[PDB]
Amino acid sequence: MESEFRVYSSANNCTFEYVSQPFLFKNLREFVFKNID
Amino acid sequence: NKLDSKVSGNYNYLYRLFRKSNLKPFERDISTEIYQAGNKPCNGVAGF
Ligand SMILES: *[C@@H]1O[C@H](CO)[C@@H](O)[C@H](O)[C@H]1NC(C)=O
Ligand SMILES: *[C@@H]1O[C@H](CO)[C@@H](O)[C@H](O)[C@H]1NC(C)=O
Repeated sequence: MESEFRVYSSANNCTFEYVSQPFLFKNLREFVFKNID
Repeated sequence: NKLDSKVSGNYNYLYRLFRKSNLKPFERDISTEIYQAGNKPCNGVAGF
């Protein structure tokens, strides 16, 4: 595979990097995003 | 005062004097864009 490829070109002042276990016939996957405080 | 003061002065430390809107709690902005207070577009340079 071409890996990250054209998702991003450059990174400036990167302050975060959480790497853990991956998040993801048909399979329903539901997500709720909240940005509070 | 014994670590963060220089006779020349310390520029390694900066603060945001002007912003368009008050920040929401626990929010950090690292943008270096020009605060366009004037209707006329600063366009990346200082001016009136
Ligand atoms: C977040 O970005 C929006 C972009 O329109 C801006 O209007 C808003 O003021 C920013 N957040 C705050 C509350 O500073
Ligand atoms: C963040 O990155 C920009 C890239 O243009 C740089 O100018 C700026 O000095 C960096 N530092 C911060 C935390 O603003």
